[PDB]
Amino acid sequence: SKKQDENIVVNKFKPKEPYVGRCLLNTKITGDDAPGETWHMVFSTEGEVPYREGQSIGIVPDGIDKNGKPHKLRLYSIASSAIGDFGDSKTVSLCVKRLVYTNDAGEVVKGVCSNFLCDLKPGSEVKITGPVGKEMLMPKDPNATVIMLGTGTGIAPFRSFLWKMFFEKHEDYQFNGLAWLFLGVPTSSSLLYKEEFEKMKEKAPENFRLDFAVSREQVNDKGEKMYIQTRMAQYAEELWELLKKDNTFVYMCGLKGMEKGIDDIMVSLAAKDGIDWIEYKRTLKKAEQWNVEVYL
Amino acid sequence: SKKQDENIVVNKFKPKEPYVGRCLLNTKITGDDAPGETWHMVFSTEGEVPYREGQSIGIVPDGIDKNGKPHKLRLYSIASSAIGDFGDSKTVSLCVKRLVYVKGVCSNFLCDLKPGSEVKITGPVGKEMLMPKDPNATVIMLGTGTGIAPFRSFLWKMFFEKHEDYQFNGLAWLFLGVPTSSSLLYKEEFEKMKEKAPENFRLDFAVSREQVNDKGEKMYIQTRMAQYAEELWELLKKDNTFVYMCGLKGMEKGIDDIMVSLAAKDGIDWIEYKRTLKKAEQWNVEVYL
Amino acid sequence: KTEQPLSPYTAYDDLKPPSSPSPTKP
Ligand SMILES: Cc1cc2nc3c(=O)[nH]c(=O)nc-3n(C[C@H](O)[C@H](O)[C@H](O)COP(=O)(O)OP(=O)(O)OC[C@H]3O[C@@H](n4cnc5c(N)ncnc54)[C@H](O)[C@@H]3O)c2cc1C
Ligand SMILES: Cc1cc2nc3c(=O)[nH]c(=O)nc-3n(C[C@H](O)[C@H](O)[C@H](O)COP(=O)(O)OP(=O)(O)OC[C@H]3O[C@@H](n4cnc5c(N)ncnc54)[C@H](O)[C@@H]3O)c2cc1C
Repeated sequence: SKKQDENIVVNKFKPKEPYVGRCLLNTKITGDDAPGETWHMVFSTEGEVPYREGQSIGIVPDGIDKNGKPHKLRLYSIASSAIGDFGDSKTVSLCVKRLVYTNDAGEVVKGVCSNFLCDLKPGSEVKITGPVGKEMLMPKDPNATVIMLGTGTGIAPFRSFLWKMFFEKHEDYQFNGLAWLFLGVPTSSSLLYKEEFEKMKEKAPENFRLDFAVSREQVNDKGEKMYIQTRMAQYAEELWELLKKDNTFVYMCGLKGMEKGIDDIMVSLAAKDGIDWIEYKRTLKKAEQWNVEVYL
Repeated sequence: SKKQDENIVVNKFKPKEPYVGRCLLNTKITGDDAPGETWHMVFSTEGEVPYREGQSIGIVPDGIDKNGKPHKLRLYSIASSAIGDFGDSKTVSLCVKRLVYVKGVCSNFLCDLKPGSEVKITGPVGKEMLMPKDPNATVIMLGTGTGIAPFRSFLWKMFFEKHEDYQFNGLAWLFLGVPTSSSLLYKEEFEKMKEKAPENFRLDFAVSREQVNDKGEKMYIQTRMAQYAEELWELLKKDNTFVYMCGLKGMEKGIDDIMVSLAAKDGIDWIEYKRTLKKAEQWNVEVYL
Repeated sequence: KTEQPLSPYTAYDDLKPPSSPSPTKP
């Protein structure tokens, strides 16, 4: 197999009978001036949730909805590697964006689960379900080229991937390929886990490439906003050549819509090489080389 | 003082109003085959407990004494460096051996702690086991069992961390005495340090039930030290050599015995020489139980 | 099989946590 799916597990816990964990730590990781708030939280699992890199867990926020029923679960990409941020395999971490926005009528909408999570305090209980998913599992090839394209909280599965690849010691996995992370955020105050990625860059300079795309601050030579695709375009030649290799796996995670901008740049890249990107993407997708997990 | 006591903090929290931390992790570090159990645990401190290498913290175990009052605090050498295992200055770690002699109250309470549970912390406590200020000093550490704790704290700052104001470039020599190989606390960390700083760190283990000297005698800590008699004595004659001893009360005896032999060669009386070292802050002892 | 770990962070290359579980803000 091309992905690390050895004895994968899903749905050990269901919303009917969730696993009840406890918040150990909860930290706001964005600057006070960022457009929105993003928090990194660590939950105890007693090692009962058998998740792996790339999977998500469901969270059933406390309370009840308008029709007196428990809230439906919301999915969150796991931000920690399989062994957790403590390295003891007894925790799971999430990277949560507090959903708050004002509509056209001037009404403020506060997302139920995201605010519940960002409001959690050490010691409080949290209902967990899962693990969930297999679409974003890591490549099995330890020498593969792994291109990670994320926006906002989309960084989560990539933080999971990268901790295993560059910080952990495993008997059956020693990464020696090329990992390239592109992370798009609106402001520098919205950068997530930069300190961690910089450490990885210093530990493995030849196996890890790191590029941030701060859209409301940075611009390319022509003065265009630096969206993730805009940064990618600055490495058009390098990226296109990598995309033609069978050992190159691309992953995309984040807010739905980021997909359109990336297609635009890819359509141009392929075209210059006389290739139809739409068709090429289908090929990559079937070959398990184009993995997408975007959400509204 | 010759030790790192600048802006030192002691007794910020008292048993009357302890700091309430939370257990982040608790793992048994002794092998299943070891005769006893020793656990490494980490508590969150929100950075409210400004301790430093060599200090201890008190723990008021949950429960009541025979009169229904709170338990008296028990002291534990901090096993983590000042910035903690996670380098954010927001955690503290302990190395605790489960005591049975009846079940020891605090040691068993601590080893039973589960992630998420609260723990009452007092301190920081102590100034006796602080590190030398001289970054090029020779630091000899002699420990038995959990006595390894303050030395783990020392060594993490010396070899696992980068500090603009502190770059250790002297000689750190650790001697650790334990009963079995399955009781060699933090073995992997020390071996990593030796691989990282081969010229600044020396490491010697003394496993009493598995090793013996050329004379067939059990390899206690003093038995291993005796194999470096000449080297150690030469180091003990230098003004930049600081010795630290920590562990179970009684480990001092065997060490003095081999020392008398050392000093004897130079027409020196060990007991009095050790006293001059102690008063010069070069012989620091913290033994318990 | 490999011997049981006698240290708490043997899961990491450097034998210590690689970063804080309370990430630093930008
Ligand atoms: C695979 C996956 C991974 C995810 N990972 C993360 C992550 O790592 N970090 C993170 O912060 N978030 C993540 N999310 C988003 C998360 O699941 C929640 O959708 C988000 O936090 C908003 O939740 P809420 O409960 O706070 O908002 P809500 O109270 O549910 O309100 C969300 C709004 O969505 C709008 N609406 C439109 N479409 C839908 C729909 N399909 N279902 C319900 N309402 C809809 C409504 O206007 C509603 O007010 C992920 C989603 C998926 C599917
Ligand atoms: C500065 C300092 C640092 C310390 N550091 C550590 C450390 O890093 N790790 C660690 O595990 N411990 C350490 N200790 C020991 C710790 O303080 C406790 O004494 C130990 O854990 C026993 O506690 P307990 O509450 O479980 O036992 P208790 O319930 O208090 O019972 C132990 C008491 O029994 C009495 N005594 C009677 N019979 C016996 C017997 N058969 N054996 C022994 N004592 C007997 C003694 O008064 C002893 O204090 C340290 C002590 C000091 C003073």
